[PDB]
Amino acid sequence: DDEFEEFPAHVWEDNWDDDNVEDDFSNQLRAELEKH
Amino acid sequence: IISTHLAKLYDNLLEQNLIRVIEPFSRVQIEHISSLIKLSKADVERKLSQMILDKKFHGILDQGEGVLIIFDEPPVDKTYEAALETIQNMSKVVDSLYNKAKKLT
Amino acid sequence: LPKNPDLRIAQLRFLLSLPEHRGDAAVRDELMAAVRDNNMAPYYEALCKSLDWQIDVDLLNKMKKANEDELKRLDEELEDAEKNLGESEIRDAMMAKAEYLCRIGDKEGALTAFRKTYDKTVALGHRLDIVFYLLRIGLFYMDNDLITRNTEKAKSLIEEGGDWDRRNRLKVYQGLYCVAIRDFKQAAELFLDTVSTFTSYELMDYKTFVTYTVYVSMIALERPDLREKVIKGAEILEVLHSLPAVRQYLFSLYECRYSVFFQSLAVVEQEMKKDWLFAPHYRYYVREMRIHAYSQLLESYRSLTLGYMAEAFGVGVEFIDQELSRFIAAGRLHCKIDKVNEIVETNRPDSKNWQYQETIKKGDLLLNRVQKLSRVINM
Amino acid sequence: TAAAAAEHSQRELDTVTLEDIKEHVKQLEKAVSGKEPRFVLRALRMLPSTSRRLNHYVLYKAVQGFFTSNNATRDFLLPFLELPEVEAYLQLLVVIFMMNSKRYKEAQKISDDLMQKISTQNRRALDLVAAKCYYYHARVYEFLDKLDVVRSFLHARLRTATLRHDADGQATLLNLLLRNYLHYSLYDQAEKLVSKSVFPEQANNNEWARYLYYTGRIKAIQLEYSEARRTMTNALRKAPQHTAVGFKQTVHKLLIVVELLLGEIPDRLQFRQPSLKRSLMPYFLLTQAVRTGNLAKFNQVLDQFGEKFQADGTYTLIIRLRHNVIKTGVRMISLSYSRISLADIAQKLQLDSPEDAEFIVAKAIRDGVIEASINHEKGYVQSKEMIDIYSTREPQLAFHQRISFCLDIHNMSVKAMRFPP
Amino acid sequence: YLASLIRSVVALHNLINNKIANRDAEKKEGQ
Repeated sequence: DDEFEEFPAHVWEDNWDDDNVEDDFSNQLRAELEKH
Repeated sequence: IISTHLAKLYDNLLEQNLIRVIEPFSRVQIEHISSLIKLSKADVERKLSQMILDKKFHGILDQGEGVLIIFDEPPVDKTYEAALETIQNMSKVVDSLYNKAKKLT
Repeated sequence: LPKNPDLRIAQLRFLLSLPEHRGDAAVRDELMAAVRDNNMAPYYEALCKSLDWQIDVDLLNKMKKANEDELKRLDEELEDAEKNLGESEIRDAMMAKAEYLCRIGDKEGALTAFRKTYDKTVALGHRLDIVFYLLRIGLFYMDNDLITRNTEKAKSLIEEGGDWDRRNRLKVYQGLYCVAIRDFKQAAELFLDTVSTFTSYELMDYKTFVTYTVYVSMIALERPDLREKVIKGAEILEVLHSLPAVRQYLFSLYECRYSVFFQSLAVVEQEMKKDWLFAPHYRYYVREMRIHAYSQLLESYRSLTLGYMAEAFGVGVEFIDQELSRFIAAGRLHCKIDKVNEIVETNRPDSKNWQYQETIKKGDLLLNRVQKLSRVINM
Repeated sequence: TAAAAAEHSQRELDTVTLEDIKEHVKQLEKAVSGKEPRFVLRALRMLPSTSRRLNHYVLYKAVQGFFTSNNATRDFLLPFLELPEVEAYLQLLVVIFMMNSKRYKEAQKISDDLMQKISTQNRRALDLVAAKCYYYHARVYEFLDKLDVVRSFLHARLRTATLRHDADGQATLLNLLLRNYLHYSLYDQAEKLVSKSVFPEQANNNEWARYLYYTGRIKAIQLEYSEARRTMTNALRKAPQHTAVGFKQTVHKLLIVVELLLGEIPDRLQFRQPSLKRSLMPYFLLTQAVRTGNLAKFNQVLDQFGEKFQADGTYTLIIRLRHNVIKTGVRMISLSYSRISLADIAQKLQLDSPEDAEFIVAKAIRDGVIEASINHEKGYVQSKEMIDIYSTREPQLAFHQRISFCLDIHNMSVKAMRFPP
Repeated sequence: YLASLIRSVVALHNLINNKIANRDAEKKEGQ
């Protein structure tokens, strides 16, 4: 088919939230219960 | 061997009594139901939540004013179902038409 | 089948190759013991190079000399077999040579020897055994390309002809690979299909297999199927009787005792992050289980208050609000917060509403395809 | 002599390519002789492949052996190589090979010869070849780096090709003219021309994609974000799949920017795409920074990747970014809440004051990105009382648009149904 | 809407068949 030579040129399905950096849920829960 | 069966019987009887006492209503106070059934508010609330989640009767709780909105859910419209599977069939037919045309022309 | 290679070695190596865990020295003792027993010079060298460890030159040289002696003996036996013995014993000698190369850990040498052995051999059973060796090596080295190539090969061999046992073992290998590549749905399917007849003891122990099946099944199965095929699963219950934590975790989720469920989820995250196969999936698994618990609790409510959510989940209202906001924003929950008078309304779409939205989406896809077809062809 | 064997194989390939050129030429004769002023499109469909496979000796032998009907115009081809449509198509191949050789001066001389010839011959079945020549001449002047007289000349050619009710030529001229205006940053004039012109509703898919891309660029820089985004998504859909990597990359970049401006988040699948991962990685960093809402990360990524930002062109849009970074923050705050208070909004968005948060939510109302009310008597932003949208005319309108589209597809198909006898 | 979608798909299939038949006929006539 026609081509646009005019314009110069994991194995999963990742998700946006995955890259977010946060503490491990175990540590989060430990903190929550310590302050609760 | 006896405790497990008796507990299961207790749960079944509680379910049946809840159904019987909740049938003559459309919006009740969990407090009123608990008073009718002679149990505790927390236990009746948890049992009702489990029943609703398992789809034993058509109702949704509300832990605010303390209500159990029971009703009848309209049957799922089968027309949209059949339409969706027909849409899938036509999508794969369009795939076949691609395989024909884009490769023979 | 034999543990050649033994995936316990990969387990220990990966566990060592992690922060805040290097130097425990129990992993070091066990790994060094196994390496010395199996005389793995290439693997020892690779580990030391990658992880910057000291080298005990004395034992390294001793076991290298032993390895060279064994390799020369195997080559001499193969030469004798070729000179005098027939193709059957030539294939047997090649099989033994590949076994020994895998035992010492010669990745590329073992691969080449196995390729030659497979090309020469014609027996269906021996071909299955060779491809299973290839798959086990592929899992050992976490090479997705080789793993999938050999998986396709083994499936083709089974289709051409195979028996019940090798079919089950292929099922288990497929489940392991799916767990590796985050196909938890297919992993649950395969593990639950093959749980009653687990035989691949070379990959793990039955208890580890059952724990993997429980985790995967719970993350991949709805409430009805979970109850039918796990809570009411004979073998799963039998093994969970010996495993007192996984039983707690699964039954907490099922019976909706959510505080215990969150505690169990924390411990399971820690165990699964320590694990080697699930290692690049613990964050995703915990996120999915948090969403699962929130959805299960909100499935039977229309207006749930953050106070009650915090009480049920054994957490604070601030934490519940944060998590609910994040998940609602990501679109993984049907519920709207109301902070002035702390409440969570449940805006679940009616059956007809959801059917209409699904029709709109599917029709948009199909209509885009149809437009592409029409505009491409009419010109 | 491996060189001799390779030369003989190359000459066999040359014979095959000459036979292909003969096939295309005879298709041109069939088209002109018969009705259906087409099949020139069939001949051109292999034009990219033929141009790629062209060779110096191939073209030299072609010019030597052809153009025998009349005229001595081969004197303009033989020294540099050392009919109504056939001359145009062979000559177009010649100029394409000259461009491949990169000799822009005689490339433009020969192109001007083409252009005079086509202007002289006022035929109707030559319009497609004329459009291809126009595109390649715009390209040769781009390579020469002039792109100055192209504006005026292609403008006149567009006037002629719209006075004549042509579609392919109109689309090609409009695309090239808009490209010139953009390359020279004449966005105002481009907007005026697109507003006062009409794109041929039935035009080649590639030209449609180009026109949507350019129009989306105009709208984005013109403060029409919704229109820019929808047009750009449509352009991406129209674009080819297994080619046009550069065009797809540019469309993806600008679409990602315009989405971020609208206040949404691009799909991670775009970035995950192997053909676009490395190219779009800077925009992946930008998307991560905006989603995190971290001004420090935004600034450091901007400083790091300013180079690509002139390479493509987004600075005004990239500060409008910061604007819509705070806009996206407020949009999500209103999306995952129903009755949040102004103090809570300020706390969650790190805004200095509740009054500032109030101004920001009012501007969110401007942009329509929260579709929510507010009450300052008690100080909280109520949301629109969500309605079960099936007992209303929205489903009727959606189904009406889709039904009309389906009827139009059926009509166009049953009209394109053709019988050659 | 579902009815119209099916009708359009059928029409496109018919047009594809017609294009294939026309090209086959012209090719055979030429050769």
